[PDB]
Amino acid sequence: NDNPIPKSVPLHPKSGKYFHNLHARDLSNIYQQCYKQIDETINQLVDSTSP
Amino acid sequence: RDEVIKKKNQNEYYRGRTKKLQATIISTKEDFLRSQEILAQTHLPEKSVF
Repeated sequence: NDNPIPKSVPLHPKSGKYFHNLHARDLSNIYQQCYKQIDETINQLVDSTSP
Repeated sequence: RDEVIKKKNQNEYYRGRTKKLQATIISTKEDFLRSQEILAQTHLPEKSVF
């Protein structure tokens, strides 16, 4: 209506290219680095405190 | 973490120096015992110097 701007259209193969390209950016390396850091911090704290 | 490891190494060579000074003071106490052994014999000056 009015301005010919449809709300949505069916997917196109050219648009399918970008749809296949779109992905959620990963945190696996970040999460594993954080886990290793906190684990080694705990291990250090195990004997760090004065007896 | 590296600085904490360095400070642990600091604590432990300080412990090594503590053991070394404990050895020094046990040696000093043995010297003190030898001093008492020397004290055992009186070496009194004569009663008639003057």
